[PDB]
Amino acid sequence: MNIFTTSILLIFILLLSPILISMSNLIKHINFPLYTTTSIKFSFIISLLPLLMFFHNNMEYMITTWHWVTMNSMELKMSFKTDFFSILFTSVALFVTWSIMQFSSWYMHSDPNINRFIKYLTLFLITMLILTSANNMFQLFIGWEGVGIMSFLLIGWWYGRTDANTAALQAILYNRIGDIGFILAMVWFSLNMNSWELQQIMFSNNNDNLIPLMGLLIAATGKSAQFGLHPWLPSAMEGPTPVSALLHSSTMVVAGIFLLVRFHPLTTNNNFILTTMLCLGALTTLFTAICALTQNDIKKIIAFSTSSQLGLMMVTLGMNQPHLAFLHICTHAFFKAMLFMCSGSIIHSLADEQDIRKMGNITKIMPFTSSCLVIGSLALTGMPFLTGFYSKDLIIEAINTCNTNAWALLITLIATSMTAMYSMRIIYFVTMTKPRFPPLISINENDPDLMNPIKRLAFGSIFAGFVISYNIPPTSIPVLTMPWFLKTTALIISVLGFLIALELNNLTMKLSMNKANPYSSFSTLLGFFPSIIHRITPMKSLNLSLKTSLTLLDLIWLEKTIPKSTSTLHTNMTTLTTNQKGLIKLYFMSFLINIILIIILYSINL
Amino acid sequence: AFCAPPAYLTHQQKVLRLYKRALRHLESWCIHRDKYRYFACLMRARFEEHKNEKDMMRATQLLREAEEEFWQNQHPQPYIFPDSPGGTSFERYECYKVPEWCLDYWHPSEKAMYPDYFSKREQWKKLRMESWDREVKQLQEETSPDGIMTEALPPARREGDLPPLWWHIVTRPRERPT
Amino acid sequence: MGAHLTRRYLWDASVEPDPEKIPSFPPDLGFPERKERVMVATQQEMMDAQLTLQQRDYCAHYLIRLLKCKRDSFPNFLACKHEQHDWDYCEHLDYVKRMKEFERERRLLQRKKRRALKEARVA
Amino acid sequence: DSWDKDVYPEPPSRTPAPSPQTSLPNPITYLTKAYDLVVDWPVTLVREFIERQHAKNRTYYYHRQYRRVPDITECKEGDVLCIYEAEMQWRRDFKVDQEIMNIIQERLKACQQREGENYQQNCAKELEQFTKVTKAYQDRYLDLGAYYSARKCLAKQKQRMLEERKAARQEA
Amino acid sequence: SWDVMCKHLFGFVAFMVFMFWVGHVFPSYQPVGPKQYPYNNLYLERGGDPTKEPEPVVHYDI
Amino acid sequence: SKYKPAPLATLPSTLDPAEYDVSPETRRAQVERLSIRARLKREYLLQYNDPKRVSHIEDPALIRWTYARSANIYPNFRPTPKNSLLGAVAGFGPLIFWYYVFKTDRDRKERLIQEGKLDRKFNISY
Amino acid sequence: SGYTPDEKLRLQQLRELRRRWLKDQELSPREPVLPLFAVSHVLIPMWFVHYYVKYHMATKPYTIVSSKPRIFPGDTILETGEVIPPMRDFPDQHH
Ligand SMILES: CCCCCCCCCCCCCCCCCC(=O)OC[C@H](COP(=O)(O)OCCN)OC(=O)CCCCCCCCCCCCCCCCC
Ligand SMILES: CCCCCCCCCCCCCCCCCC(=O)OC[C@H](COP(=O)(O)OCCN)OC(=O)CCCCCCCCCCCCCCCCC
Repeated sequence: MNIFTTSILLIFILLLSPILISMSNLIKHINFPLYTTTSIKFSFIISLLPLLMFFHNNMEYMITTWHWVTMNSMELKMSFKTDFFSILFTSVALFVTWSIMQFSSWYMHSDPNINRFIKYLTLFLITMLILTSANNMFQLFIGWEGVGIMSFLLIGWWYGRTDANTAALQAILYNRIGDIGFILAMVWFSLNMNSWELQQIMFSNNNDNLIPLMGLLIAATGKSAQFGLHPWLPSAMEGPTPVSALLHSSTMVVAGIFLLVRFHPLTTNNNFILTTMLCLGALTTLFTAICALTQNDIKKIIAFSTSSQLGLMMVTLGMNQPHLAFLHICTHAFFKAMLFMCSGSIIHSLADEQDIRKMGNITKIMPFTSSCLVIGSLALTGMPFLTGFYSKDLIIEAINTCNTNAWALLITLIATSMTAMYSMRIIYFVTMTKPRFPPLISINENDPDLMNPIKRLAFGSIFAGFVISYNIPPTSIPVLTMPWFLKTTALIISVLGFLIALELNNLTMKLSMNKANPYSSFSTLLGFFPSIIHRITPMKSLNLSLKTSLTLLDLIWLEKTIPKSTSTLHTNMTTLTTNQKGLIKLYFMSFLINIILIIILYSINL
Repeated sequence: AFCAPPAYLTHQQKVLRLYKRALRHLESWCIHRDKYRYFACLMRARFEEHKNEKDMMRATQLLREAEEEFWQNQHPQPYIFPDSPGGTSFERYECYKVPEWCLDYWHPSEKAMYPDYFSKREQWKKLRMESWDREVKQLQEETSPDGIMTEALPPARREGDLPPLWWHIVTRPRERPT
Repeated sequence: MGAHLTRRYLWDASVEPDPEKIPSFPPDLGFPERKERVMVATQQEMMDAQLTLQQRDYCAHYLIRLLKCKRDSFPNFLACKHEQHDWDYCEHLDYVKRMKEFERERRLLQRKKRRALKEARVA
Repeated sequence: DSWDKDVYPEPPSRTPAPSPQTSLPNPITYLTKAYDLVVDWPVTLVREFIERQHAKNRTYYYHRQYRRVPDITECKEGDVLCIYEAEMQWRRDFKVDQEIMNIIQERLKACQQREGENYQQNCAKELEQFTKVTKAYQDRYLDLGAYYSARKCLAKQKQRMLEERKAARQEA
Repeated sequence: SWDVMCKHLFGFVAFMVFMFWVGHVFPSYQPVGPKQYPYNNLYLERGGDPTKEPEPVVHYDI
Repeated sequence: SKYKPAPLATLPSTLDPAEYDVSPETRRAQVERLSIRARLKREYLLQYNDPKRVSHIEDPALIRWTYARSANIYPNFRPTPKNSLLGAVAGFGPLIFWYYVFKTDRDRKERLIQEGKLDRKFNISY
Repeated sequence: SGYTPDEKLRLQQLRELRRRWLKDQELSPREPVLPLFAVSHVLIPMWFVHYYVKYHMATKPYTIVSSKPRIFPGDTILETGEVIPPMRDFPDQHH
């Protein structure tokens, strides 16, 4: 059905159209923000047409558009897969993007370079979708590196600020450590089984496939902020709030989760790596969640929640439940996008206050965002019959029913209670409290560009879990049979998580000094992984270059040995041979010596 | 940022600058307001007492144990304002603060528009060159006898003279270029 | 999480089953001519319905039905509800089996411990 | 001339027939009815008009056929003329024997997209061939450096023809 | 203090890693026996050799 | 707990005994150093704020830094111990380490290929 | 402390000049002297794509491959005409 193929190729052409308009002189004459917002809107509708096809018939398509090099045995070609993962994600991503660009127009209003900002956002979407629908992994690499570079360009939008520059260099470094893993997996699949195309890599099921998948797991940990190198996604919040929503919140981070689902036919074979990520996903879930409890920056708390939810997503991939992991990716995108832009509304409406400490009683001052915030908060806490509930409790009870690390099982559940706690922290401090913001009040959220997108995503946050769960193809053969406390565990832990936190928030109001526990600061400064591993490594990696590798072995030792020594050896030799009295007697005698030696040279060799 | 740094700090400015860090690091612990305003007038009490200690030695022994009490009772994420060093918007808008000596290489076409703008800019540049002599001379004639020298610069002290080394405190790129 | 673990990990595991080897004893033990499981679907039917290998359970047959009523009835994704209950039931009625088998292996292992001691007549 | 159904095979198609069981109207059928009119017909019209423009001055292009010259196996030693003609004849077949392997790389890829969830089984007509062809490509062209030459394949083989003669003799 | 930091961070890391080990030793698994797949554990469909039949693996009721 | 400065996480200004000093000698330096800075400050501030200037303010303190760091090194090199022992462990140490890392691997690989164990399956490239 | 009487005049005066600079920065009137479409970029791009997908890709071998369609028990195969046998009867009715 060409309608299907053409549609998958068409979304890319339509989104690329804003990019070249800015290359020509035409954008000055038309409005770039409005034009870009409309075309993503049309791209979402175009994406819907294949989505219905798949659902009606559940069929996939590998599209080989252009050949790039034969390179002898390994031919390289540009291929877009249209498997359930690719088209489901393509639709969810553009809806979020359509929401954010309209938010972007309101948020960055008064920025002198709005058009460039919108331009990079769509370039990000083009790389993100290429990363999504990539058959051969070389294209997956183009997407993997591609979102990394544009994140660097967009985290540090305001280049002047060194803090933004530091975060951008952070993000590239963590991504590049991840890139080493993908290169290793690529190289292993460029040798052994031989083609970077997924359709053939999957014929490596009954092989070792550990050297390679360990590489992809390493790539995922860097891209998805698992416990190892978890800090750049918190650091990424130095970016503009809309950038934080579409890339820090949904498309960029889920890329690591998406890669492993693409390669899970191979993942099911190796038991060792499955528990490895189950284990690290589990550690990141709580580690990030505990850090979020004391963080006093609204954007920071949401970002930690982005990492904690993906930690749960990592856990399901680790328990070899790929389809549900993808289901959470889609539902995760709707609500996290909402909460960020919700805080975008609060931060912009207030005098750019990004701290929960000075922000209060937004519920009465701004009901529209507060309503959106609590809708999102409950979805994050898996309120029954909301989008989180359809996918999240499936994952929870999956854990409660599988054979798993006891430590992983316990931490994931309390991680769920903490998600309720920090969710409670945000609404109590941000919304339900006496106002503490600066005295002059100038709040307006009436702008259509704020409401509309927030309104549209809110509709998605309310109904998406209903629609996606029923429509997707039956998969995974879930276990609905459980003792009732395990069946209802997700619901109860979420309930008491808020209950306990509400007790905490309530406690503070008293005139009695509590401050915080000794491990509280440990929590507030991010587990101290940032304070220690960011000051030692960059210090003992640069000291060795300047002091040891550059100046010691370079410069002096490699210049005194080869280039300089040969300089000296000769210099000294000329000094002895050319220091001559000039007297004839001396010189002549030397002629005598010569005659003698030559007489002998003949004599002995007679 | 405007005034110049004093060489050594007095006892007072060290005490009175703790009253700021302290009270401001007490409003991170006391997220609410009534709790804060309470727990803080209790802070002043601490500083209010031991105000009239005349025994310097003692005073510098209350100060040195105050700033250690504080270091161990500080909040890791203090509430630092949005636009101040260490903040969230610090130097955000600096990507738009071009340094104003760049409008001098504009093409005669660009400067063709925006006409009255450059008519006033050429006046100010006449002001700058018209006083560099009287300024530097002032800066020098008033070089106090060689000795302690601080970064403080003199005012005008005569009509028509422009308070010196002024071209970059005035003509500063605007804070929010937006 | 559960008590079963406590039995095995706390206390003694002698009589607690090892999940890795659930049918640890003779399959026929305890049953004269026990009937083996039966599959309604056809090795081909499944292969033509492209059921994921994992989903090829003894409930594969009620699944194919669901999938049928999900392709048919396309615009309406909320109407193949009876079919899902059925599949699920089939599976609940399978999970229970897998639970009955585990309990049976538990008890049988106990038989061994009882019998050993009984059979361990002093003299 | 799009493709030789036999060099790039393709299985016959079996499609379940439409069997709607809902009163609601399928949102796909309506759209297609449009695509077919506002997207296909317009294009279809142009395309034809292309091909008739082509068929007026229809031209042809052939496929050079290379006569087979003598192979290094038979080629004087030091005679740079003969060996040059014979290292090319091989470097040429180093490629013809490489696009063949490109096709098995491809024919398979399709047979695992066309048979998902069954690839483990239905698609084993080709993976048996991907080893019947890979075990051969490995046995004539693999150890060789980047300076692959017919003299070296002649030796890579003949180092092993000892083995298919020492091992055989050994079995005795 | 820096030491306090280095010790605490790594302590956490170690305790966690360890507890995860206590976990692998004592896992959590429901009272459910093994799942039963039809045919010979899908021998042929798991891509098994069509010609060589496998030792039948049978699963009985209850 | 007393804060404990490490080479990193150094002792803050407060909590630093030296800060709490009024010995007239100390104050003497603290007021002498501002002078050097004030002097240097009033040598940057009326040369950068000078109309009629096009030449490049030089910042010779940066030129003394680069010369000290790339062109005043070898003229101040004296080969001692702790410098040549450490100047050979750095150039030949890992360079010899990896050789026995790569030789052993390459030799393991070769043996296995020779004996017939390495699979080299579906590897048609190299 | 308190500003020094000679610094509350270098801030007195320089602030006065900054106020004039910012006034001068103000633009005079005229200062800037300068001297459905939806279908357009959805339909025009589309025709092209289709031209490309139905007359290059489709034509070339193995360029658009699709998972086999799903065939269930009792549903007819249009191309060949066969009717997939109905499956063995489900004996249980237990809900
Ligand atoms: C040659 C030796 C080295 C010499 C170096 C210096 C040479 C300078 C002077 C000569 C310049 C011209 C000669 C070199 C360029 C040759 C261009 C060319 O060969 O185009 C071929 C291309 C068709 O491609 P073809 O390979 O025939 O088809 C694939 C078949 N399987 O035809 C085309 O597609 C033309 C397309 C034009 C516009 C293409 C833009 C594509 C951009 C894609 C990349 C975008 C992202 C790039 C990221 C880069 C990051 C740094
Ligand atoms: C920075 C990221 C580091 C990532 C490291 C990932 C390591 C993965 C596991 C590699 C080591 C085990 C490989 C196991 C393969 C199968 C078993 C085997 O036989 O090894 C292959 C071969 C022989 O190794 P082995 O069995 O130990 O025999 C030694 C005999 N004397 O192996 C050999 O050829 C001998 C050497 C084996 C061990 C090599 C260790 C390499 C260490 C790399 C350090 C990287 C950092 C260097 C400094 C960077 C900063 C300056």
